[PDB]
Amino acid sequence: PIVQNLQGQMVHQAISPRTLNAWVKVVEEKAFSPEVIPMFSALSEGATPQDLNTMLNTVGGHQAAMQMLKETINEEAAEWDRLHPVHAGPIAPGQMREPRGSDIAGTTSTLQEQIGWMTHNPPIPVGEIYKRWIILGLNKIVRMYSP
Amino acid sequence: PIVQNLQGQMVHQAISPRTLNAWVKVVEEKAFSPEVIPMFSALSEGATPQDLNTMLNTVGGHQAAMQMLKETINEEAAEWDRLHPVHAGPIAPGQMREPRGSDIAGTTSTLQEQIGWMTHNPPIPVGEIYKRWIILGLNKIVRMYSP
Amino acid sequence: PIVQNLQGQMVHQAISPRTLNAWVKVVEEKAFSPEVIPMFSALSEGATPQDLNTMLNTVGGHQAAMQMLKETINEEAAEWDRLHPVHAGPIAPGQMREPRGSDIAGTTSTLQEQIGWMTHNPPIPVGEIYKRWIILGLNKIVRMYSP
Amino acid sequence: TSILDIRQGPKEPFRDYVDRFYKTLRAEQASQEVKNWMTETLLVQNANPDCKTILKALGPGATLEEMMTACQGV
Amino acid sequence: TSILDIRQGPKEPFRDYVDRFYKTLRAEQASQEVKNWMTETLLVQNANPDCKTILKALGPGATLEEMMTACQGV
Amino acid sequence: TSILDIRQGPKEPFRDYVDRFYKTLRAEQASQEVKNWMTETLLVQNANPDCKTILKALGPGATLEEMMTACQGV
Repeated sequence: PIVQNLQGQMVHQAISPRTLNAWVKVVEEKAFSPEVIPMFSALSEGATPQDLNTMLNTVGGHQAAMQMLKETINEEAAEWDRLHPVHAGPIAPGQMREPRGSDIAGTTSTLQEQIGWMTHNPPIPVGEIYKRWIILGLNKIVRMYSP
Repeated sequence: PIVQNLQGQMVHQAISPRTLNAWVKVVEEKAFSPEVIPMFSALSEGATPQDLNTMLNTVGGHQAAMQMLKETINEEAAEWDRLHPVHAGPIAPGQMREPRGSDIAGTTSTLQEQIGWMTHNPPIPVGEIYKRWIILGLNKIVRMYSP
Repeated sequence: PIVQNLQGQMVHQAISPRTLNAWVKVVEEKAFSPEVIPMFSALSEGATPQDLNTMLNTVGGHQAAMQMLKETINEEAAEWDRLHPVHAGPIAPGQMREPRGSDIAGTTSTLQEQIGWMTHNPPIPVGEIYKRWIILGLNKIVRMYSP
Repeated sequence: TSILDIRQGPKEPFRDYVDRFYKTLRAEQASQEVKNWMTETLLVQNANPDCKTILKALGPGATLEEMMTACQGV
Repeated sequence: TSILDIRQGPKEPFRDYVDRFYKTLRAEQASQEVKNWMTETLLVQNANPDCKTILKALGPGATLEEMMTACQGV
Repeated sequence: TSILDIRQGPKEPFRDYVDRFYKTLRAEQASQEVKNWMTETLLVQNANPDCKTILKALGPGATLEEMMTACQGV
């Protein structure tokens, strides 16, 4: 995640193993139950896309759901690209590039790039955009997996 | 691992016992399952070759796989030496030596040497080179150990 | 152990209880298994002789092995004294004394003395000399305790 | 076990089968385009006659929630 | 137990035997060259007749994934 | 399971039923006004005859502690 250091700057720090394991354990115990979404939200505080793929990729089991989510993440990403067209002409030397759906999904962007966008002024909340897609896709799952 | 200190420099700090034990426990529980690879990747963040041999050497069980991996690590190392020949003439007093496959595998290099290469400017990512060999060798294992 | 402080000096800090307990638990669970040796090696990082006797003295059980090790430690120590004779004439006021087998085993030396030798310039690696004796004696045990 | 060996039982819910499929698909490392081909093809092909019949009625263009709710009573 | 005492059962999968071999090989401390000699030699020699037969057909130059997939049905 | 499928047993305490209701209501995502409509309507409707009778006597305007204490002996 990207956290504030004592000095008063935003720097990246790694997520903790008993945080990781707590994510694992939630999924083990409460599967598709709604409490998973606030839980997720708390444990995703200050998290990167990269950390969010890590969390999704580290799941075991419920592979039908994991595939449905993936496909929701790509749909929501396809929709990001649709709604926000690429911008006019070449990229400025003085500036950094606008993200695509795949940069938001973490796929085409690097960590330093993910830190550029979030730490820069104005900052862009690529975590929160992926977060809604995750929560939206979580609703899809919850609604389906209701019996 | 080699971590950034508060002062703003990169210094070595030892890996934690409940990190060690978490590595052990993953292997105990999920054996050759694919979730082992992102898991590995997270727990190998900022890690040295030396720490990576420590993690491999501390395995118990699955010795056929452990041998297959070793032999993959040496093959990938042999390939490093092949692709990157040694450089022209004697080593400069002002400079430090280029690594071989065995320095990447941690074998012929010392810790201070591993810290020289990574902390120096430009830095060389000998962790990430070993990491790909580990991940590649992990694919070999996963593919074989599929039933 | 003797660790580097934030200020940039080497100072002694005590070993942690859940480190101690992790040493205990390893021995409980894996007895004479080979994984004990890398495990030992990691948990002995930056350790003193004094801390190494603490670890050996805190064992319960496997007393035949513990005696075989002791006797190996004394043999290896007797051998240190043999190979390295005492030096010519009286000890200089400006200098500190050379170690014997029993100083390496921690027995005849004090902590401040163990810190003098290791922190001083050149430093002498009395941990690493005891460490080989421990590892050598660990091989003896492992080879015997194979069935 | 190979991906071709993944098949739906005569009494096995589709759901339990689809889980098995994306687990084994999870251990395939092929290009995405090939894995898309496997998805639309092999899944239905090794599906049981009763559900297979059902899935033929969904036509093409169908998505996983609709397939999964379509073969629920079977 | 000594490395010479490691042998494959008449019904034991090779796989379970190869695991036993590199565990015991893991408690041998000999030079690498000697341990290479042990690998190519002793492993096949104490392998069971049915797999032994199989391994003779792989010829020399063979690697562990190919040996391990070669004696799988045995 | 759908919200319409939530019903009170003939021997089931209302209390255990009301818990089931706001759990399933907790998995409905509808506008608040619709969820208010569901509250006053469906809860009583799928309540058992003995308690249903009781709840009819509370009249309208009733709140959950009073409903919950009203059907306690039933």
